[PDB]
Amino acid sequence: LKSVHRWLSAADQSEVVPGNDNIEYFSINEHGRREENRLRLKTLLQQDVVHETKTSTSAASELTAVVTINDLLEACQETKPSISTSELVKLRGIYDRFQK
Amino acid sequence: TMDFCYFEPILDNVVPVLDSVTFLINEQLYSKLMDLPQEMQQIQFLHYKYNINSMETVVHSRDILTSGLCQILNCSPFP
Repeated sequence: LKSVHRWLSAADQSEVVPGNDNIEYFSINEHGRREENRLRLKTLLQQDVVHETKTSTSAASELTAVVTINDLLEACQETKPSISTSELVKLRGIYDRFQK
Repeated sequence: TMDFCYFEPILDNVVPVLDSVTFLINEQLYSKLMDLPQEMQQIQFLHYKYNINSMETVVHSRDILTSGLCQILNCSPFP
């Protein structure tokens, strides 16, 4: 998870191929609510076929899953059992001699 | 060329007026219009350039304006 978050911290933005959010003319708003965004999106989708299922953003390698000490010591302290273990040393005590 | 067509006159004369039209233009004339300070200057220069007359001009989506240079994209509400 730490390696993934470091890798995600490298992949943390659209480093290449930003959105082509060019703005055309401010159309003469005699009517309507200047909702140009939907028409622009429909036009660009029709003209470019952005979903042609071939292009990719590829802002990072999708590889090079580096691993390192750097975060391993976040082991900190384990919430282990056997902090008190009298039951389990009595478990050994059953086999103190070879019996059973 | 071809030699005959299907035709009809539009009886009862009624024809719809479009709610909007979109035009796409080469950078030079586009910028030459966009830098104009007023709407009627743009309108009148477009009228001069393309011989478009208000009320009377028939248009369709994907109609050409000039090859290499400009075209009519879409129309509303009807195409």
